[PDB]
Amino acid sequence: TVWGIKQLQARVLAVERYLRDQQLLGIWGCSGKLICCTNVPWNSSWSNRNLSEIWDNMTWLQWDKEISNYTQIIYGLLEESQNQQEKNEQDLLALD
Amino acid sequence: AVGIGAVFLGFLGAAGSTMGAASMTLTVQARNLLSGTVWGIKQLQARVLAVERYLRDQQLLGIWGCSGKLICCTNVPWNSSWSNRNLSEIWDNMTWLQWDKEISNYTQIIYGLLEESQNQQEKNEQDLLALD
Amino acid sequence: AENLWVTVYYGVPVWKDAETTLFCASDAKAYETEKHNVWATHACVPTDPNPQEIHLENVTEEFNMWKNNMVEQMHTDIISLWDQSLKPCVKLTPLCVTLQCTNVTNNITDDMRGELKNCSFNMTTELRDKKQKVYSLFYRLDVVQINSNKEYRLINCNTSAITQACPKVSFEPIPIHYCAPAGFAILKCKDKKFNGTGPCPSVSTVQCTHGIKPVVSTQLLLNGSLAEEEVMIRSENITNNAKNILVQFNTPVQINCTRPNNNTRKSIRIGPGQAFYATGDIIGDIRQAHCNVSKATWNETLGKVVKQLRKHFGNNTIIRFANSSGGDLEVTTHSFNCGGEFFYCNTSGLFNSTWISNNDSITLPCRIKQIINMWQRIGQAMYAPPIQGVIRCVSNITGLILTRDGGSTNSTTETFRPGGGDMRDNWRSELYKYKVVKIEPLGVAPTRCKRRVVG
Amino acid sequence: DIQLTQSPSFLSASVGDKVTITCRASQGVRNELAWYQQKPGKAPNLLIYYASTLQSGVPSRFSATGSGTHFTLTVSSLQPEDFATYFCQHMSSYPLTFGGGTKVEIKRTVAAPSVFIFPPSDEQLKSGTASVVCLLNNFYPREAKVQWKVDNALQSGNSQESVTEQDSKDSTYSLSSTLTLSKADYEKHKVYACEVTHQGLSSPVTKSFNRG
Amino acid sequence: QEVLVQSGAEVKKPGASVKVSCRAFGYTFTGNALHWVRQAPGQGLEWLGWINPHSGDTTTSQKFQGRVYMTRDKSINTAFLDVTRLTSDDTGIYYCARDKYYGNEAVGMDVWGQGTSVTVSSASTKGPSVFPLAPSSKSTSGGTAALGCLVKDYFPEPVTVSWNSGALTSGVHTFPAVLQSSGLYSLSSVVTVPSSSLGTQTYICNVNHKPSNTKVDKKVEPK
Ligand SMILES: *[C@@H]1O[C@H](CO)[C@@H](O[C@@H]2O[C@H](CO)[C@@H](O[C@@H]3O[C@H](CO[C@H]4O[C@H](CO[C@H]5O[C@H](CO)[C@@H](O)[C@H](O)[C@@H]5O)[C@@H](O)[C@H](O[C@H]5O[C@H](CO)[C@@H](O)[C@H](O)[C@@H]5O)[C@@H]4O)[C@@H](O)[C@H](O[C@H]4O[C@H](CO)[C@@H](O)[C@H](O)[C@@H]4O)[C@@H]3O)[C@H](O)[C@H]2NC(C)=O)[C@H](O)[C@H]1NC(C)=O
Ligand SMILES: *[C@@H]1O[C@H](CO)[C@@H](O[C@@H]2O[C@H](CO)[C@@H](O[C@@H]3O[C@H](CO[C@H]4O[C@H](CO)[C@@H](O)[C@H](O)[C@@H]4O)[C@@H](O)[C@H](O[C@H]4O[C@H](CO)[C@@H](O)[C@H](O)[C@@H]4O)[C@@H]3O)[C@H](O)[C@H]2NC(C)=O)[C@H](O)[C@H]1NC(C)=O
Ligand SMILES: *[C@@H]1O[C@H](CO)[C@@H](O[C@@H]2O[C@H](CO)[C@@H](O[C@@H]3O[C@H](CO)[C@@H](O)[C@H](O[C@H]4O[C@H](CO)[C@@](*)(O)[C@H](O)[C@@H]4O)[C@@H]3O)[C@H](O)[C@H]2NC(C)=O)[C@H](O)[C@H]1NC(C)=O
Ligand SMILES: *[C@@H]1O[C@H](CO)[C@@H](O[C@@H]2O[C@H](CO)[C@@H](O[C@@H]3O[C@H](CO)[C@@H](O)[C@H](O)[C@@H]3O)[C@H](O)[C@H]2NC(C)=O)[C@H](O)[C@H]1NC(C)=O
Ligand SMILES: *[C@@H]1O[C@H](CO)[C@@H](O[C@@H]2O[C@H](CO)[C@@H](O[C@@H]3O[C@H](CO)[C@@H](O)[C@H](O)[C@@H]3O)[C@H](O)[C@H]2NC(C)=O)[C@H](O)[C@H]1NC(C)=O
Ligand SMILES: *[C@@H]1O[C@H](CO)[C@@H](O[C@@H]2O[C@H](CO)[C@@H](O)[C@H](O)[C@H]2NC(C)=O)[C@H](O)[C@H]1NC(C)=O
Ligand SMILES: *[C@@H]1O[C@H](CO)[C@@H](O[C@@H]2O[C@H](CO)[C@@H](O)[C@H](O)[C@H]2NC(C)=O)[C@H](O)[C@H]1NC(C)=O
Ligand SMILES: *[C@@H]1O[C@H](CO)[C@@H](O[C@@H]2O[C@H](CO)[C@@H](O)[C@H](O)[C@H]2NC(C)=O)[C@H](O)[C@H]1NC(C)=O
Ligand SMILES: *[C@@H]1O[C@H](CO)[C@@H](O[C@@H]2O[C@H](CO)[C@@H](O)[C@H](O)[C@H]2NC(C)=O)[C@H](O)[C@H]1NC(C)=O
Ligand SMILES: *[C@@H]1O[C@H](CO)[C@@H](O[C@@H]2O[C@H](CO)[C@@H](O)[C@H](O)[C@H]2NC(C)=O)[C@H](O)[C@H]1NC(C)=O
Ligand SMILES: *[C@@H]1O[C@H](CO)[C@@H](O[C@@H]2O[C@H](CO)[C@@H](O)[C@H](O)[C@H]2NC(C)=O)[C@H](O)[C@H]1NC(C)=O
Ligand SMILES: *[C@@H]1O[C@H](CO)[C@@H](O)[C@H](O)[C@H]1NC(C)=O
Ligand SMILES: *[C@@H]1O[C@H](CO)[C@@H](O)[C@H](O)[C@H]1NC(C)=O
Ligand SMILES: *[C@@H]1O[C@H](CO)[C@@H](O)[C@H](O)[C@H]1NC(C)=O
Ligand SMILES: *[C@@H]1O[C@H](CO)[C@@H](O)[C@H](O)[C@H]1NC(C)=O
Ligand SMILES: *[C@@H]1O[C@H](CO)[C@@H](O)[C@H](O)[C@H]1NC(C)=O
Ligand SMILES: *[C@@H]1O[C@H](CO)[C@@H](O)[C@H](O)[C@H]1NC(C)=O
Ligand SMILES: *[C@@H]1O[C@H](CO)[C@@H](O)[C@H](O)[C@H]1NC(C)=O
Ligand SMILES: *[C@@H]1O[C@H](CO)[C@@H](O)[C@H](O)[C@H]1NC(C)=O
Ligand SMILES: *[C@@H]1O[C@H](CO)[C@@H](O)[C@H](O)[C@H]1NC(C)=O
Ligand SMILES: *[C@@H]1O[C@H](CO)[C@@H](O)[C@H](O)[C@H]1NC(C)=O
Repeated sequence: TVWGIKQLQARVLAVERYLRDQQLLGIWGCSGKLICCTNVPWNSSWSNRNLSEIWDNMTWLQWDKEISNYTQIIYGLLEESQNQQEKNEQDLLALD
Repeated sequence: AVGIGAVFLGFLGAAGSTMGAASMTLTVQARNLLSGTVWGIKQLQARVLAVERYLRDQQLLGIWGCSGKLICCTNVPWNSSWSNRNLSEIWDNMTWLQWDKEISNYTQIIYGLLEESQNQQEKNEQDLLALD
Repeated sequence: AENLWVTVYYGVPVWKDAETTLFCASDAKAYETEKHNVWATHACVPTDPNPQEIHLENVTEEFNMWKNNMVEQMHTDIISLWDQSLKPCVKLTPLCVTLQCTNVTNNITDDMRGELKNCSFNMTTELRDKKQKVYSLFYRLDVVQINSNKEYRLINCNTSAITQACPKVSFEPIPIHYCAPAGFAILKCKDKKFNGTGPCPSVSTVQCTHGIKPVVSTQLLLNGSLAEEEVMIRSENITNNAKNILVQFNTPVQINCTRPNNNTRKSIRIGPGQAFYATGDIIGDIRQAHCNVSKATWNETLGKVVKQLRKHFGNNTIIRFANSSGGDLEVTTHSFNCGGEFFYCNTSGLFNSTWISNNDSITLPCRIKQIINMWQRIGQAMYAPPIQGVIRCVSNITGLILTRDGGSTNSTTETFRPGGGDMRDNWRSELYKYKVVKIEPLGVAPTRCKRRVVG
Repeated sequence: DIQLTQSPSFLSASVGDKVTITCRASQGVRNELAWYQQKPGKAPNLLIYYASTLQSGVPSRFSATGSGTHFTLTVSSLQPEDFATYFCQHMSSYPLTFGGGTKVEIKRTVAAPSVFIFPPSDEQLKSGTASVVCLLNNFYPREAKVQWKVDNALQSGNSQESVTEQDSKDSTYSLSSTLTLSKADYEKHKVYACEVTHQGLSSPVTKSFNRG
Repeated sequence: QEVLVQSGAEVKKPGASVKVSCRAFGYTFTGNALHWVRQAPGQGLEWLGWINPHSGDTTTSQKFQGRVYMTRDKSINTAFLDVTRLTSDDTGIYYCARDKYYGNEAVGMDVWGQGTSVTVSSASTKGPSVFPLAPSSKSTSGGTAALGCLVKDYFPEPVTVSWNSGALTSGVHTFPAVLQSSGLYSLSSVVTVPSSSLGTQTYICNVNHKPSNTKVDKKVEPK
């Protein structure tokens, strides 16, 4: 019966959107949600702002509008340069 | 010789490469595993099984002593009956496709020694060690 | 140390042959053709602008074009497409009235054997009372007499129901890319010489196949992908004279087909709501449809095939070509669609030759049928609505479907005839280089690594 | 840079011969060395890498040896398609360099050239230049000398030569020598002669004409 | 299947820049380092540099540093070579060549493009002047006579030469073009024929030059 199938396709994309973020959150050096750190230097070309000028003078909506141009670049430096080189380093360090 | 750095082979790139060489491309096959009226319902049922196949592997990857993806170690001795090959004879002389064809017979046995003997006995050991 | 320990790897290139549910893809301009959903492209996924082909170096995978399930999936898809496309269309149930027909207006001879008939009959109007004395123009293959004037009937009224194709949709074959869901992949064979069965040296993987137009035809494979270098000969069993022989061409054969009849579309109203599109009078001369093939191109193409046929039937052997044995009209003639009409051409002028070990056009008689029952389907009969004006089309002859006789006398000469029937063979000519695999990213391997003790 | 020296520069051999060509490096390059085949008008094809490993699809009659500063490539039995130029290349440090090439040509019986001289056309003379052409047809071996004489005065600097590649069928060469003069200088002399020296000739051959 | 296809021949004047392209088919473009190698006419092979198509990192031979530039566009599987501040010494055929790149180091160049001819000259396009090389009246009785066409002062290469529109091929030698001191090319095309055929069989050389779009048919007869 239709109209009941309208919400099914919505409830399928909701979990696809969740695991999409969870897969990205897992392949990075995080998995554990909420907050996590990384060993990637912040390139100055990505809107050179200050520490006290971002967390005490900017909203997340206003911030995402500026970094939207470099969001896709940063994502690449997190999955490849890190947990593929960091975990492989751990395989060499855990055998001894 | 001279070199200009690492290169990239793509999805299933190192399929014909040795297991040791193909272990560097683990984060590539993991990336494209999830990827983000009738005839429109045909793709829905496909996109449902895709995530069922993902959580199936993720549940197995979680109940074992791993959860953290890509690579992980275990405390299970490799039984010699499972095709006694050497360390330098597997990672530097065998592809993952050729390897899975031989170990396919013992894949289901190994899975049982990972979920039961380990994280059920290892985590229970941790409950006894964390109370003191 | 030296005693090994198992280690779990996630994301390993490990796949096994399997079957899954493939989805579609058909560009973004194909959706711009609109015209109230032509063919299929309505909720089909737009094709990836930059498709990727990862060449799997050192990888050798065995393909099987005759046991490939992508064909069995595509055939059932086009059939359901046909039924779904005729569901909201006008049903011609009250068209089985007695037809008092006569010859079309022309001037003899007695060998014209009519073909076109001028039929008059009663018809239901919008109202459920007063009748309607209207006339139409049907082909000889669509009607059949039954025993004052000479009395006919529709050829399907004694077989199954009948539905009229809506004039909004079109039968234009548009490129459709077949893609595999997440966790699955489609392998592509990249060798220039490959008979569809066996291990493939240069294998690459893709997510979506190339644009494959669903062209429904018999005997002559039209608008397909041309083969590389020398022409290819593919068959499930060469020794078996019961298995069809799919041929693939290197150079396309220019074929020209026309419908020399300026038809007129009479839109009689069988209300309320429904409306039937009859055939009015014909503007001009009474001519029959025909297809032209350049004798020069066809001579070279046939000589390239028989030289490849001798690689399987002896180096010094005589190969003779003969036309079809008999049966249904869809098997003995070159059935195809052009401009909405369904042509049925005589291929007795194409398969009339005899080749030993060592400037104009070939016209072929083409008939036209409107009421069809394709795919061996009984219960669903389609009335193709008439098309106004002369229809012209130029296509590419890219392959054949041949069958071999059993009369033998095997080591002497061999005779090949055009075949078909099963349209599943038509998909195999494009899906011969593709197969579905399952990804099993879980692979265990031993190494000198042990975990901790939470020290 | 590192210099690679190949020897010989031109090797003559018959179909069926076993031949070895040499590549020497000015510094040690370990085993990091490749061999290529190149034919006129075509890109090179890789034969050997790691100094001794055969590239996929290369015929087994090719082999190679060496390490350090001394490398060789051997063909166990030459076939007609193997007569070509061969290059060695090192990759041990920047910049990558190639050897000067070794051209392998087919031996055949000695054949003397047929010699023809062509005066300039009147059409060319109208435009202010005169070209005199001396043709040497179908000779072997390649070594030949062409000298131009104008009124018994030896010419230098006003001629250019072109030589064909060894003919694929008969294994001969052909050569053109072209003398270019202004119209004024051309008409200021009478006797134009080209003298050809080749070991297949019992005696040097002179072909000449008198202007007019 | 594994091939590199390069852009067509180019002519530029001294001091200008030329951009040549190379597109990879039949393999993963980003999986192998790519070399550029040039060959001056009649000379050997000279390495310019190489690029990693994955990262875009480059190393240039120091002779060309700051003059030759290597780039790539991954989406179209294509590499580009920019050669700037051109002089006549840069004339030659330019190849792209894939390295096997085992161990992520140079091993050998296993697939080569077809090459792109680049000519640097101040000459500007001109069709050849075609003059007869007339058969000697002293040609050997019952013997062999030689005749031909001088194809002089054209730019750039190439010309095509046929005899009798392709009906005469045996015994034809079309010499490699030579670059004259003037900066224009020249060659001769000769053919040997029976002396009995002089005057009885017509001989016409057909000389086509596409850059100037010229076609010449010159009848060559005894003077
Ligand atoms: C597709 O498949 C193909 C084929 O399966 C595959 O090609 C192989 O790729 C691998 C890389 O993954 C290549 O492996 C490298 O080989 C290097 C070669 O170096 C040594 O080679 C000399 C020859 O060794 C031969 O020896 C015998 C005869 O005796 C022969 O039978 C062998 O099988 C072997 O090929 C070797 O002699 C030489 O040694 C020098 O030093 C010694 C002293 O030690 C001296 O005596 C010698 O005279 C010489 O001066 C040379 O060292 C090898 O160097 C290289 O190893 C480096 O990397 C590893 C890490 O991987 C380091 O640990 C190591 O220390 C080195 O630094 C590496 O082993 C292999 O050659 C290819 N070809 C094959 C197998 O035929 C493709 O990669 C596949 N592609 C894909 C996409 O899957
Ligand atoms: C298939 O068969 C059907 C029959 O069912 C044919 O249809 C008939 O075609 C004929 C043509 O031959 C039609 O006959 C013509 O009818 C015209 C209608 O008259 C109108 O005008 C008058 C005033 O003049 C009005 O009073 C009247 O109400 C109409 O509005 C006539 O005008 C025609 O006359 C012409 O031809 C005759 C021929 O002798 C000349 O003498 C006249 O001078 C004049 O030029 C003509 O009589 C007939 O009406 C059609 N019937 C139907 C039901 O449509 C199809 O043509 C046929 N088709 C094929 C392909 O075979
Ligand atoms: C309307 O249709 C009728 C058909 O009945 C048609 O009349 C027919 O014409 C043909 C010729 O056009 C006649 O056939 C002839 O038969 C005799 C033998 O009895 C032959 O000798 C004739 O040959 C001559 O005509 C040929 C025509 O192509 C020439 O090519 C040839 O060289 C000869 O000169 C010819 O075959 C037939 O007998 C008549 N039929 C009747 C019943 O009269 C009529 O022409 C058509 N008219 C229109 C306007 O369409
Ligand atoms: C029937 O076969 C003919 C060839 O005999 C097909 O014509 C060819 O169609 C292709 C594309 O379908 C053309 O390729 C194009 O090349 C240009 C060159 O610049 C390029 O810009 C385009 O992107 C495209 O690749 C090809 O030129 C054309 N042949 C000729 C001679 O022009 C025809 O499409 C076939 N008809 C079918 C399959 O219905
Ligand atoms: C099927 O139809 C196509 C076109 O509908 C035919 O191709 C056409 O062939 C003719 C030659 O008979 C071409 O005509 C002329 O060619 C000359 C060059 O010699 C030129 O000077 C004219 O201007 C004109 O082009 C015509 O262009 C060409 N049409 C197309 C679209 O290419 C084909 O021959 C037909 N096949 C058969 C078997 O009849
Ligand atoms: C269309 O229907 C009419 C009826 O209105 C038919 O006319 C009758 O035909 C029968 C024989 O078929 C005669 O006996 C009657 O006298 C006719 N007139 C009436 C009933 O009023 C007409 O023949 C039908 N036309 C067809 C079937 O083509
Ligand atoms: C429906 O009608 C068609 C046409 O009249 C029938 O087809 C005939 O089948 C018989 C079989 O014995 C053949 O001999 C005839 O030649 C066929 N006719 C044509 C025109 O092809 C068909 O059999 C009928 N179906 C029934 C009565 O169920
Ligand atoms: C398709 O081609 C393959 C070759 O790759 C054929 O396999 C060979 O078949 C011949 C006989 O036809 C055998 O002698 C060989 O031993 C086969 N080789 C292998 C590797 O199996 C295959 O038979 C061809 N298929 C058809 C239907 O002709
Ligand atoms: C297809 O073409 C053939 C040959 O052109 C046709 O065979 C002809 O049949 C008629 C009788 O119907 C004979 O009078 C002719 O002599 C036959 N021609 C030849 C060359 O023998 C055939 O009828 C056509 N139609 C079909 C459906 O096959
Ligand atoms: C196949 O083609 C041949 C011609 O190559 C046709 O032969 C005809 O034979 C009849 C008598 O048997 C002659 O009257 C004709 O003149 C022949 N044709 C020609 C063009 O000369 C043969 O009929 C053809 N077969 C079919 C089935 O059409
Ligand atoms: C087929 O016949 C129709 C008319 O029955 C033709 O349509 C006419 O086309 C011309 C110009 O092409 C227009 O000026 C007329 O107004 C049209 N008539 C009608 C009634 O709309 C049509 O052109 C014919 N087809 C061909 C190919 O000639
Ligand atoms: C930082 O951004 C610039 C672009 O402005 C880029 O060239 C540079 O490579 C970036 N830094 C790193 C480490 O990639
Ligand atoms: C950034 O903030 C720090 C405060 O920790 C301050 O010392 C520094 O001067 C600031 N820089 C600029 C450019 O405002
Ligand atoms: C992002 O890029 C667009 C064009 O690519 C540019 O117009 C815009 O200014 C950029 N965003 C910021 C914050 O500079
Ligand atoms: C190893 O495999 C053998 C079967 O060959 C089995 O009997 C044995 O129990 C296995 N080892 C362990 C520790 O279970
Ligand atoms: C296994 O490999 C090791 C190398 O670490 C070697 O010492 C040992 O001899 C090998 N054993 C066999 C049976 O090849
Ligand atoms: C796996 O088991 C089957 C039968 O159970 C046997 O035929 C096969 O040889 C086994 N695999 C290996 C690699 O021995
Ligand atoms: C129709 O034409 C055919 C042609 O042979 C003829 O046999 C038949 O008698 C004609 N019938 C009528 C009613 O015109
Ligand atoms: C093919 O057919 C022959 C005889 O018709 C039969 O013997 C054979 O088993 C079939 N299958 C093959 C050759 O794979
Ligand atoms: C083409 O067929 C004709 C007869 O239709 C024949 O004379 C000719 O030899 C054929 N062409 C070739 C190349 O054999
Ligand atoms: C048939 O003979 C031809 C030479 O006429 C040869 O090239 C071909 O390989 C042979 N095919 C076989 C023996 O199957």
